Amino acid sequence: TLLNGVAIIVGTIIGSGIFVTPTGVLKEAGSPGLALVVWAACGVFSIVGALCYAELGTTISKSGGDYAYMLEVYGSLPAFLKLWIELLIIRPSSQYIVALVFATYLLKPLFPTCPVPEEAAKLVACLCVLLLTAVNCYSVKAATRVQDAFAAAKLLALALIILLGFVQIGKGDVSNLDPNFSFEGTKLDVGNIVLALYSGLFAYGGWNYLNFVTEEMINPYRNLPLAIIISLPIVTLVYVLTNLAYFTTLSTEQMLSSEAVAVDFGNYHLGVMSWIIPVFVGLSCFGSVNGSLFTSSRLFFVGSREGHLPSILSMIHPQLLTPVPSLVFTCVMTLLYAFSKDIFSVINFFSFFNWLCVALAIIGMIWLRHRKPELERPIKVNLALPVFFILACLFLIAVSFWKTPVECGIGFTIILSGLPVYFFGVWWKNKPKWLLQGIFSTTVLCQKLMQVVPQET
Amino acid sequence: TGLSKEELLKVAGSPGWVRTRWALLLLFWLGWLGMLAGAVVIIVRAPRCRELPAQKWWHTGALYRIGDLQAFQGHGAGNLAGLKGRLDYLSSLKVKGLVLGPIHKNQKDDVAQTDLLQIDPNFGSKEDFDSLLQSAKKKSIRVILDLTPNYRGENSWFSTQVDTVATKVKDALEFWLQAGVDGFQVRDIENLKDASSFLAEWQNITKGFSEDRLLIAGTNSSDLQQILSLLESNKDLLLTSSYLSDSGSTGEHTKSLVTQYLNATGNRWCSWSLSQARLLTSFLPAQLLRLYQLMLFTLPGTPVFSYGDEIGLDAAALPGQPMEAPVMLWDESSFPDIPGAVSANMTVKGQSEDPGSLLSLFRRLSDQRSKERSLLHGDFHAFSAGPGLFSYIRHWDQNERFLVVLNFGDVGLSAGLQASDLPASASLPAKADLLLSTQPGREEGSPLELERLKLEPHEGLLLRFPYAA
Ligand SMILES: CCCCCCCCCCCCCCCCCC(=O)OC[C@H](COP(=O)(O)O)OC(=O)CCCCCCCCCCCCCCCCC
Ligand SMILES: CCCCCCCCCCCCCCCCCC(=O)OC[C@H](COP(=O)(O)O)OC(=O)CCCCCCCCCCCCCCCCC
Ligand SMILES: *[C@@H]1O[C@H](CO)[C@@H](O[C@@H]2O[C@H](CO)[C@@H](O)[C@H](O)[C@H]2NC(C)=O)[C@H](O)[C@H]1NC(C)=O
Ligand SMILES: *[C@@H]1O[C@H](CO)[C@@H](O[C@@H]2O[C@H](CO)[C@@H](O)[C@H](O)[C@H]2NC(C)=O)[C@H](O)[C@H]1NC(C)=O
Ligand SMILES: *[C@@H]1O[C@H](CO)[C@@H](O[C@@H]2O[C@H](CO)[C@@H](O)[C@H](O)[C@H]2NC(C)=O)[C@H](O)[C@H]1NC(C)=O
Ligand SMILES: *[C@@H]1O[C@H](CO)[C@@H](O[C@@H]2O[C@H](CO)[C@@H](O)[C@H](O)[C@H]2NC(C)=O)[C@H](O)[C@H]1NC(C)=O
Ligand SMILES: N[C@@]1(C(=O)O)C[C@@H]2CC[C@H]1C2
Repeated sequence: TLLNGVAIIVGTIIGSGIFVTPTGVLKEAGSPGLALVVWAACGVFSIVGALCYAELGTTISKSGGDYAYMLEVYGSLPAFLKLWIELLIIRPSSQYIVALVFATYLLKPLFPTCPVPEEAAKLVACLCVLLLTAVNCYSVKAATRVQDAFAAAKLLALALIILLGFVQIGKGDVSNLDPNFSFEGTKLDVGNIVLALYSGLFAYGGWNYLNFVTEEMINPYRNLPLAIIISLPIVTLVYVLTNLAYFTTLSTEQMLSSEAVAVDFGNYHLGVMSWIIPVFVGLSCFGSVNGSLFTSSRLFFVGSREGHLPSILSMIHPQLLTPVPSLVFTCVMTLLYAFSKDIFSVINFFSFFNWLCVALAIIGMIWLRHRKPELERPIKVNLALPVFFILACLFLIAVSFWKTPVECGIGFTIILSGLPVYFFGVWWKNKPKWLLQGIFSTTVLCQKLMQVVPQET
Repeated sequence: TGLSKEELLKVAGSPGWVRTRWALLLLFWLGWLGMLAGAVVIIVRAPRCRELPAQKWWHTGALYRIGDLQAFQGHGAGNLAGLKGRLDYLSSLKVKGLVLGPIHKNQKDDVAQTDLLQIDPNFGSKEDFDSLLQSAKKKSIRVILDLTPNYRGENSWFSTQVDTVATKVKDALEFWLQAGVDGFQVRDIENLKDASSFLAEWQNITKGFSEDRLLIAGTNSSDLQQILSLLESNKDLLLTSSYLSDSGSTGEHTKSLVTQYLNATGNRWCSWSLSQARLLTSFLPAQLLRLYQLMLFTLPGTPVFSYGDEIGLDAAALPGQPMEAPVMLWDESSFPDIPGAVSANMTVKGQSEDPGSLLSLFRRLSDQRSKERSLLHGDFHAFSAGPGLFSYIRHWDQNERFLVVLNFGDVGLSAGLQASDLPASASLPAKADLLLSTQPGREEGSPLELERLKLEPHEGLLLRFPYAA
């Protein structure tokens, strides 16, 4: 029933954000006492958010979440606007970061105490990606089994760190660090606090673009939000107990210094230390890049059938179906983030436009309650509970103008370049007839190049 | 739809497009191995990591000589139980140890009626002493006992026969280490007959019970050859002296003191302190106290301080007081003898709030001392500079390098920093960041420029610059 329903809700989350972010929230909050409050504010803020997409997902329910709900409210250039953002800002940078953490957990155990050269942690993040689409361009029945082993190694490394952290208090020096030094301090409340939350919410990502599928398989009709309060603080509990395993065994200086917080915890406890902590976490990050390529197929089928996304995208190979021109376009836009500089410059660049698009769908959810009632909502949320989300959410956007507009500036350049190609894409008067031959010339060229046939029609 | 279809496509795509799709795919996997083996080259050409040199606890921070307990707390609470309440202050200073004592029983000047096992009941009991260790070790502040036998008279080592004096010390090492102390300190071993022999035994007793236990020895000497004779067979012995007690006040002379002390020992672990018991103010004017401090915190070794050397405790600025043991000035009610003799910028409580005060300089260095992996165990290279300058660089492998420039002269000078001998890893940039300055009146963070660098009379600088090439 729901006992098998909770476990797949936990499976979407707890990817690889937990193996990066404790050096990021500890960097921007000073104290390890205040940095644990950030992991408690994120768990609550995801309860509020995922409970609305429990509601908003079940009203409309066409296919292709966060974009059809954008379509059914806006249905114009704002729907293509969110497809333009997510294809070029959110989904590539959500995959380059997880590909980068895979590289640093191979090279940091080899050194073990030096900064890994940046020009060699990028060319392993490309081999983590360019090999992994070539699996997914081959058969999915291999590719779903490979991912099935990568939720075991993820959950085994987490449960190891808890018992390795719990015994450290019990053995000797109970509350060995016990620091709450900047509990009154290092809290600018409009600067360093919010950038602790952009990172602390990266480790909870995934509650939105995958939580639709849980409902229709168990046919609970309305029993799903009963699971979403049981499931998600249990996940928040797990993110708490690793931070206690980091804070008691390590110090507040080692966590600021290292690219890899997990291997310093791995060095303290034992001497094997090369078969355990980088292996069982190097398999965690290698599944989330793999788990982010199944979902890239499902999105282009939605966008192409409405008229956006030129039809070379979303076409399947005959033998061993695997949307080749879909998957090429994901990995090409992921590799162009190898021209970046540092991870937490990209997490602050990811999470700006992420929490913008999530706030737009819920405003669209709430303007669909002012206008157009009686659409037979099957879930009743409180009148201010999504409003309680939104004014909390729009706080994070506007305060990221006073703090670092170097990333938000150029990100508005790329979304105001999607408009230009909107008016050439779907507004366009089809008169000149060279390009309507030229599009058909290019489309048959790429189909002859990649051997792809259209969707069954 | 701009679709070219599925059944009609199979006729068009077959002819020679089988070969150029079989061969286009081969350039992928030959382009993948050119990125696989193109990333194995960079990891092999990448140099090494320098391993960490097995630091003990007395390598990672200062020490704090507490001589007279009755004058550290004051009148009324001059005891061991009153010491248990001050540890929340000492942890703010981030000292890693306390030289405590001597607290044993000395009647006066008697070999017969001086015992090293029994403490003086002016202080307390062993149950006060066992509580003191267990309370301090909760905070990771280690306790070192002072075992100088005759700590009340002229000769500290009892000018009569000497082996029974040594036999007491031979046995008290065995006893107190059972109680749980983490090291010992004897002083004034210029009044010890065959002094360099008994330490190597007492080193071996201290190493004969553990290896996180140290021994500190004091002397009044300032001669180099007298010191190195005591360090001949001994190597893991900390030796405080008066090697820097001579005034000099010229940078090229202090450079001649320190570099010769390092070159004679080679590279071993020193212990930088001006004196074995006395304060910094006893040898210095009050405008040089902010200047020896930084040097003490940057030179390779364990700095050892006496109490009140962080607040500039001078005994001569407060009459009606014992020079050997001054009165700690916590606040305005710390000197009950004369009312109104203490100003507001002369106390612990008054200097605990000013960001410019001398105690505020101490917590900024003792923070950066036991956290920067350069300053803990970095190699050391001083280099030539102007006439009144002492300049040097501390650097570990790829961590944040440092640069200290000191002005022992009363003329506003320029830098004139030319390296010309520093290695490839320690080559200097032109622009370099600032961390702090001794005299206030700088932009603490503005990246300074070394060729356009001037100094004020008696002002020192702690720059830092990251690893680059
Ligand atoms: C990078 C991945 C390559 C492998 C996959 C091939 C994909 C090819 C297309 C890539 C871009 C796909 C998104 C295009 C934006 C959406 C447009 C849309 O929705 O139209 C629907 C529209 C309808 O298609 P239908 O449904 O098939 O009729 O399709 C088109 O209009 C195709 C238009 C192609 C050109 C787009 C505009 C480009 C303007 C700037 C051109 C600059 C060229 C470079 C200049 C020289 C530089 C050196
Ligand atoms: C920094 C860049 C270096 C690394 C990336 C290099 C770029 C290579 C392409 C991007 C990533 C490729 C991933 C590998 C995919 C192959 C997986 C596989 O084995 O499938 C078998 C798949 C099916 O086998 P078949 O039975 O032989 O058809 O083989 C292919 O279809 C060929 C795949 C190779 C395509 C590489 C070049 C693509 C040409 C794009 C031309 C676009 C022009 C028009 C649009 C332009 C708009 C601006
Ligand atoms: C202790 O120091 C002595 C020399 O100063 C080292 O050799 C010992 O010498 C004494 C002579 O008084 C002998 O009784 C010991 O048996 C010697 N120790 C041996 C042979 O191990 C000695 O190496 C030092 N102790 C340690 C632990 O290094
Ligand atoms: C250490 O302090 C003493 C105390 O003044 C210095 O003087 C010695 O004093 C003792 C007796 O008090 C005499 O027997 C010595 O002859 C004195 N030394 C000299 C050189 O005359 C002693 O010099 C100081 N030690 C050093 C190395 O300077
Ligand atoms: C001080 O360090 C220098 C190396 O920088 C060495 O001094 C050499 O000593 C020998 C013998 O006295 C001379 O022939 C050389 O010319 C000296 N070289 C220099 C550069 O001064 C030596 O390692 C140290 N000095 C001593 C006395 O050990
Ligand atoms: C506390 O600070 C004040 C202000 O800096 C000091 O007052 C000056 O001290 C210097 C040297 O002691 C004198 O030359 C000046 O004449 C003093 N100025 C005034 C207006 O009195 C004061 O001395 C400091 N306290 C102590 C104990 O040094
Ligand atoms: N939502 C993520 C997952 O693990 O699925 C994706 C990115 C990396 C970690 C979190 C953000």
